[PDB]
Amino acid sequence: VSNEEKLNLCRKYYLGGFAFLPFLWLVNIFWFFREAFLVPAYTEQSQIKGYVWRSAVGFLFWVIVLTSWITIFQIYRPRWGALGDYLSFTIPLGTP
Amino acid sequence: NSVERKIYIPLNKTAPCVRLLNATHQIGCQSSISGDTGVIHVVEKEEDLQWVLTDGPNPPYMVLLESKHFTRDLMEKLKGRTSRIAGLAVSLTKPSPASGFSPSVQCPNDGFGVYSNSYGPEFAHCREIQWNSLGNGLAYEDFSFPIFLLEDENETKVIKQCYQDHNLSQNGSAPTFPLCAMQLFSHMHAVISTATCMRRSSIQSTFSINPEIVCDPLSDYNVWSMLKPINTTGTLKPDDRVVVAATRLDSRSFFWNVAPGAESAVASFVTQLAAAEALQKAPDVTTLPRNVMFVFFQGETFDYIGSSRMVYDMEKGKFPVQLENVDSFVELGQVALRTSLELWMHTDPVSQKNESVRNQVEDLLATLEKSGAGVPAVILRRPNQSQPLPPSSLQRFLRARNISGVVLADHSGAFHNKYYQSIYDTAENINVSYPEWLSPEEDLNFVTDTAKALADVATVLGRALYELAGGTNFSDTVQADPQTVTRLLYGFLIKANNSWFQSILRQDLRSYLGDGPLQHYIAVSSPTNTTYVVQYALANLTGTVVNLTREQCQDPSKVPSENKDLYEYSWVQGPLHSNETDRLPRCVRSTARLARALSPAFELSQWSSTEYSTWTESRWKDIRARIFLIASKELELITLTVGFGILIFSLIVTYCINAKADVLFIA
Amino acid sequence: GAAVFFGCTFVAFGPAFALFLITVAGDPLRVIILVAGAFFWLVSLLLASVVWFILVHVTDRSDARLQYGLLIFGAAVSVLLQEVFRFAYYKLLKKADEGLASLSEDGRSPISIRQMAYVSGLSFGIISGVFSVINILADALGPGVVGIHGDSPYYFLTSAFLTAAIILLHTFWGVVFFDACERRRYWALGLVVGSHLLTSGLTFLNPWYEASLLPIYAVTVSMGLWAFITAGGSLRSIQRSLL
Amino acid sequence: AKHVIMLFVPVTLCMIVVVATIKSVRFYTHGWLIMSSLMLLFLFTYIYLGEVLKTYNVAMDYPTLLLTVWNFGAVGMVCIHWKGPLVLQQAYLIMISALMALVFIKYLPEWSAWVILGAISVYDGDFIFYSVLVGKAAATGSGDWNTTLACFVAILIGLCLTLLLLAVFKKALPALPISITFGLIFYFSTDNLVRPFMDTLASHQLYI
Ligand SMILES: *[C@@H]1O[C@H](CO)[C@@H](O[C@@H]2O[C@H](CO)[C@@H](O[C@@H]3O[C@H](CO[C@@H]4O[C@H](CO)[C@@H](O)[C@H](O)[C@@H]4O)[C@@H](O)[C@H](O[C@@H]4O[C@H](CO)[C@@H](O)[C@H](O)[C@@H]4O)[C@@H]3O)[C@H](O)[C@H]2NC(C)=O)[C@H](O)[C@H]1NC(C)=O
Ligand SMILES: *[C@@H]1O[C@H](CO)[C@@H](O[C@@H]2O[C@H](CO)[C@@H](O)[C@H](O)[C@H]2NC(C)=O)[C@H](O)[C@H]1NC(C)=O
Ligand SMILES: *[C@@H]1O[C@H](CO)[C@@H](O[C@@H]2O[C@H](CO)[C@@H](O)[C@H](O)[C@H]2NC(C)=O)[C@H](O)[C@H]1NC(C)=O
Ligand SMILES: *[C@@H]1O[C@H](CO)[C@@H](O[C@@H]2O[C@H](CO)[C@@H](O)[C@H](O)[C@H]2NC(C)=O)[C@H](O)[C@H]1NC(C)=O
Ligand SMILES: *[C@@H]1O[C@H](CO)[C@@H](O[C@@H]2O[C@H](CO)[C@@H](O)[C@H](O)[C@H]2NC(C)=O)[C@H](O)[C@H]1NC(C)=O
Ligand SMILES: *[C@@H]1O[C@H](CO)[C@@H](O[C@@H]2O[C@H](CO)[C@@H](O)[C@H](O)[C@H]2NC(C)=O)[C@H](O)[C@H]1NC(C)=O
Ligand SMILES: CC(C)CCC[C@@H](C)[C@H]1CC[C@H]2[C@@H]3CC=C4C[C@@H](O)CC[C@]4(C)[C@H]3CC[C@]12C
Ligand SMILES: CC(C)CCC[C@@H](C)[C@H]1CC[C@H]2[C@@H]3CC=C4C[C@@H](O)CC[C@]4(C)[C@H]3CC[C@]12C
Ligand SMILES: CC(C)CCC[C@@H](C)[C@H]1CC[C@H]2[C@@H]3CC=C4C[C@@H](O)CC[C@]4(C)[C@H]3CC[C@]12C
Ligand SMILES: *[C@@H]1O[C@H](CO)[C@@H](O)[C@H](O)[C@H]1NC(C)=O
Ligand SMILES: *[C@@H]1O[C@H](CO)[C@@H](O)[C@H](O)[C@H]1NC(C)=O
Ligand SMILES: *[C@@H]1O[C@H](CO)[C@@H](O)[C@H](O)[C@H]1NC(C)=O
Ligand SMILES: *[C@@H]1O[C@H](CO)[C@@H](O)[C@H](O)[C@H]1NC(C)=O
Ligand SMILES: *[C@@H]1O[C@H](CO)[C@@H](O)[C@H](O)[C@H]1NC(C)=O
Ligand SMILES: *[C@@H]1O[C@H](CO)[C@@H](O)[C@H](O)[C@H]1NC(C)=O
Repeated sequence: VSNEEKLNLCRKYYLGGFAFLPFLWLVNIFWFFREAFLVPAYTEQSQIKGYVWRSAVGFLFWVIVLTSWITIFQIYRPRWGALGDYLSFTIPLGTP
Repeated sequence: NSVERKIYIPLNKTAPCVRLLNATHQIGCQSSISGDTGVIHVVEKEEDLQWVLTDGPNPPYMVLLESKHFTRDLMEKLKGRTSRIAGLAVSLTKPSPASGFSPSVQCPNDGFGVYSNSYGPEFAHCREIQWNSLGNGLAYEDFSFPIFLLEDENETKVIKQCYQDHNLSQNGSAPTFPLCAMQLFSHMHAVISTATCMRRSSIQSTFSINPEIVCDPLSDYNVWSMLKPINTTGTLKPDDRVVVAATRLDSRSFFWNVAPGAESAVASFVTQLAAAEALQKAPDVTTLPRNVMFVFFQGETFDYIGSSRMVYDMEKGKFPVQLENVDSFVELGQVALRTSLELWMHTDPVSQKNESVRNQVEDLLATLEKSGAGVPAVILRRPNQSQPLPPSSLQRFLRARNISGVVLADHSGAFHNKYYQSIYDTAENINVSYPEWLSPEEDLNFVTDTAKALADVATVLGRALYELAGGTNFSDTVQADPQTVTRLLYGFLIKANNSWFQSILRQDLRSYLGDGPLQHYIAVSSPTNTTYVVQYALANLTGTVVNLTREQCQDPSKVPSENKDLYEYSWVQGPLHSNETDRLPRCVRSTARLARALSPAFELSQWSSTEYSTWTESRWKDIRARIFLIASKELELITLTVGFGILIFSLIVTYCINAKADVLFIA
Repeated sequence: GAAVFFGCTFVAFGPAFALFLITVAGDPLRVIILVAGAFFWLVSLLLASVVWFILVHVTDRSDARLQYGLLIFGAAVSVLLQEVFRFAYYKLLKKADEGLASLSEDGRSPISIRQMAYVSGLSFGIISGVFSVINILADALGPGVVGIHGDSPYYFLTSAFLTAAIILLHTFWGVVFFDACERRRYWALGLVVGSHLLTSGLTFLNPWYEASLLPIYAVTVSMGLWAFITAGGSLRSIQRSLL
Repeated sequence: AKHVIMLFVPVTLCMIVVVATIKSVRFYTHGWLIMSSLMLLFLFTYIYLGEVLKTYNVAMDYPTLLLTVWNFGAVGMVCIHWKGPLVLQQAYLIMISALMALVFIKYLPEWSAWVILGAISVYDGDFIFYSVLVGKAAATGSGDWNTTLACFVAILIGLCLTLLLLAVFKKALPALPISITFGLIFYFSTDNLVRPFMDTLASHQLYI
């Protein structure tokens, strides 16, 4: 697969992650690594070298936000009232 | 599988400690998910709790108590130390505790009567008389560990024998680490209160598929009838007068479905059913100037479920007998013991500050004593000290109307019942015991002294109701018989699968009559055993039989007589025609209707309410218990070390052999 | 607990997972040999269980001693059927040797007969160990151990070691069986099936864990040494292989 | 050779996801291709992730499981119907077959499933069938892993004999019924016939 189709891949493929899709960015930074940071055999690598730099800080941005919501919910679940219960998808049975 | 037969032993006759919930609190017991495992340690003296509380090598124990040690102070010492106790099993005692045992509170149904700081302030939290004087409050404490009851003695012998085989400590040393243990499963799906639980079960029932309901309203039906039939599709006229006779129908205990309720429940509605069939046999009963309604409220322990419901439907115009129509109210409390043939007449003192109501109550007590003077075995007394009213169903009607009412009971001060709302409140409490050389068919028809006492109580009550309806000519004809009383006592208290309870029910309902006695707990299963048995027993004792085919009995609309509005019909089984299986079924033209008993806090859906008995029950799944052996942590660490050692050794030897597969193998 | 479960699983499926992971999983041809061997073992077990079903429903279940003798005879005929279908799978590997290799192949050997013997024995071992230990491993997840009715507490660990011994014995039996079948030394053909009879007959002494598990590993060490010398190695082959 | 192993690792990892669901959850006791997959990637994920959390009794909220289904179904939609890696293309066909397998084991009645499969094979994508067939052996009866793993091996021999038949009969093969004929028999050949002969050996602690 040529560099033109790879550039047409990894710009729309990055552009999809702005619709709340961090797993797209995860398989992005997991997939173009040994083909963008191992072999220096491309003049058309500088877009692909930059996009995974633009995608690495984008994904781990969500890893802060998601676990900082998960912990702040699981700790402050019973201390909140029914507000901590209307937005609960599953509810554990015996524990409050 | 055949290996878990070598590991576990089930326990088959158990009764758990089930969590219930209030608006502001919860009561009961709960395990974790997947049980609580602990080493068995029996307790046969109060010195043995050194081994559990302080001197235990194997900390999360599981104590086994005789039920005569199941005290309040012992429960305080166990609830104050819960990191070392996960479980409890309680074995029943046949020489019942002569100190008495009542797990209910010191003053039942306190915040739901009439007496408040606005109405009856000197009588309010029963400051004058503590009614349940022995009550230690133990059945209203929350607990963090399972408490099961061992109904059998042989299971107790099995568990104690395994304790003697394994868990002993010799010569002041450690127990040998293959030890016996026991596991108790009761994971209640509910939490802090009924507001939380009802909301949390309302969201799961609405906003999602697979409704995960966790709580359940305690609900049942109020069985009620009339002496003379009424329309049931409208109401009565504003000048009609009925005389309500009333009696609770249920009980409970500390444990889940063991609700024997002999002195507190069974004797009272047995003598009222006898009063009903005595009054029905009057020769002038069609032309009475008033009417008589019998009612058997259910839910009365849990803060007057059926009584408050009957009042609320009676004032919201949804009941054919309105609250204008109630002339007099004769409640029937506990009447089984009667320590010196005395029968006390409890009235309300606060509503007698109105003068005309006071004169009506004085006329009521004069009527009671006039109708009771004809019986030489009942001595009617009234309390000298002007003291309040016992916890009964008149304390819901008096929240609305100030009807002229009286509560008959056998106690002036505290309860004579040593086992109020207890497991011990069985047939042996009221001296109901049959001789041992008789067939269990003649045990149905054998007459006890308790039956002959309750027959005299029912004779007094029936003649009282006959005079209250203005009967005034045939008073000696009204008399109950000990035969129906002893058949009802044997039916409820000893064996429910009678030859007489079978011949009064429909064909569909014979699954309700089990082997033992009926337990009297208001369950969520909305008609109960006891509700049907009382309904069809009242339907026999008041109704008559008619010639109708069964298809006519399903719908009597085609018959010019036999109205559908006034009466109600049932195709019941017959008696057994001998030498074959030939029931001879027939219709009954009775009036034993049912009414809904579910508190108006669950109809107005205001689940944090302070006057309508917000009691619910947790839902669960697979209450079970089992015993087994446990192994040391030394053996678990050794078996995991041997697993890792064999795995690492096999990988190293295979990787060494495969890498030298050239040299080691030649052709 | 889970500690006993993962301990006893690694005792049973320690060597078998080692051989399957290192040896067979790299070579994509051998997995078909593995599944075919396990298939013929299943057909063997079915054919024996038919006979035992026949005898248990003909003799009408009354006397328990005669049912025990029928259980012994059913285990014996199951052993005989395993050692018949091992010969059957040998003949199928010989038929699929020529019909695929050297007639549809240029090079005459993508796999020799020795590696086919090895993988066939490992296949019998894996499927027999799976049917022997997995139902016992499902009970190791419990909180309680064997011994309430006067049994031994060491039931799980001893069954794990028995399963591992049966796996290694089937692996060595397949190799020595096929090398006996080639050279037509029919006496060794009888010694493999006789040792199979002895290793499945000493499990009748089985609650006597002292001298009913040590002789099984004695037969396993003997069978491992004779399968090693039979495969081609020797003491001189070991003492000159440490370069 | 290599290609039969390319037909094992799909149909094996499909079964390990099904069997570990049956033995743990205990609840199952641009035209048409877009619409039938949106209600399969977003609705069956919302059920399967919803039910697997009810087992372990943890509390996940709507700001996460709505995000997690959106990060699974939409990436699964853009992987198949657009360009993605082959590994992630392969890993998604395993998951959608198991989700379509688990809806059949709950909804279909007692032993009608032994009729549907048979009729289909007689009258004759392939993953769903195998998955459903097993999971029926992974729940029925007592807890016995002998029937589940006998029907595991009995499918792969029907799979291998298909490609042995395809290497001589080149044109076309139904592939299903050889795995089904050995699969339908070897359920009813060990559930009631070998399960007695094992449990008596397991009683006296015997070995063969
Ligand atoms: C739902 O169901 C639960 C279960 O019963 C109900 O909970 C009960 O509510 C009662 C409300 O009156 C509680 O009674 C009060 O408890 C206070 C706490 O006392 C503590 O308890 C120990 C026990 O020995 C005492 O030694 C200590 O003093 C503790 O403080 C009592 O103080 C209180 O007694 C009062 O005394 C004053 C003195 O001036 C009087 O003026 C006053 O009238 C009152 O007698 C009273 O006993 C009860 O404890 C509580 N049960 C439990 C187990 O906690 C809920 O009320 C129900 N929800 C409803 C009805 O909405
Ligand atoms: C509770 O009932 C179970 C049956 O459901 C009893 O278990 C049986 O016990 C007998 C005698 O010990 C054995 O022969 C059976 O094999 C058992 N059946 C099983 C385990 O399924 C059990 O003994 C009873 N509990 C007690 C304490 O006796
Ligand atoms: C029932 O009778 C009592 C006793 O008279 C009534 O209580 C009195 O009510 C009046 C007016 O409501 C007030 O003076 C006091 O609340 C009471 N008087 C006293 C204590 O002297 C009560 O209102 C009657 N009705 C009901 C529905 O309870
Ligand atoms: C109350 O009625 C229920 C239902 O009719 C009885 O429950 C049955 O009990 C028998 C005896 O164990 C069982 O064989 C049935 O399966 C039970 N049926 C149901 C639907 O639970 C119950 O026994 C009755 N209570 C009493 C005290 O007799
Ligand atoms: C209530 O008692 C009756 C009479 O003993 C039981 O009816 C008999 O039950 C036995 C065994 O279940 C049957 O073989 C008979 O055919 C029954 N009918 C007769 C003798 O007329 C009935 O099963 C009992 N009910 C319960 C719930 O135990
Ligand atoms: C209530 O049940 C009793 C059961 O004894 C019925 O009494 C029997 O009735 C038949 C005919 O109705 C008589 O032949 C028997 O002699 C009666 N037995 C007695 C009195 O012990 C009674 O009929 C039933 N009542 C209704 C209204 O159904
Ligand atoms: C079930 C177990 C205990 C059976 C043991 C049988 C023993 C004693 C027999 C079986 C077959 C025998 C081997 C057969 C062939 C050879 C090759 C020969 O060049 C040296 C001896 C040697 C290596 C024999 C040694 C002894 C031997 C291993
Ligand atoms: C359970 C009670 C009632 C009966 C016990 C019977 C015992 C003593 C009998 C029955 C089965 C027998 C075994 C059957 C077969 C073999 C294989 C043979 O190569 C050596 C003897 C050996 C190992 C026998 C030893 C004795 C044995 C274990
Ligand atoms: C209670 C005492 C006095 C008598 C009984 C002791 C028994 C239970 C002990 C003593 C010797 C032990 C064995 C010693 C060695 C082995 C070999 C090992 O690979 C598996 C366990 C096994 C087989 C042990 C099992 C348990 C065992 C049989
Ligand atoms: C308890 O055991 C004794 C002794 O065998 C037996 O006679 C009795 O019937 C048993 N009772 C119960 C309720 O199991
Ligand atoms: C009351 O009884 C009469 C019969 O006299 C009947 O016609 C009517 O339907 C009944 N019900 C009412 C008025 O609700
Ligand atoms: C007393 O009760 C009667 C009837 O309920 C009522 O008419 C009268 O007004 C009451 N009197 C007082 C002072 O409450
Ligand atoms: C009646 O009751 C008394 C005490 O309640 C008791 O002693 C007596 O045994 C009972 N039975 C008879 C027949 O008197
Ligand atoms: C009995 O008294 C009532 C009271 O009114 C009366 O109506 C009736 O006629 C009397 N009985 C006879 C037989 O006269
Ligand atoms: C009783 O009913 C039957 C059937 O309905 C009828 O044939 C018979 O005449 C009736 N007898 C009387 C006395 O009413």
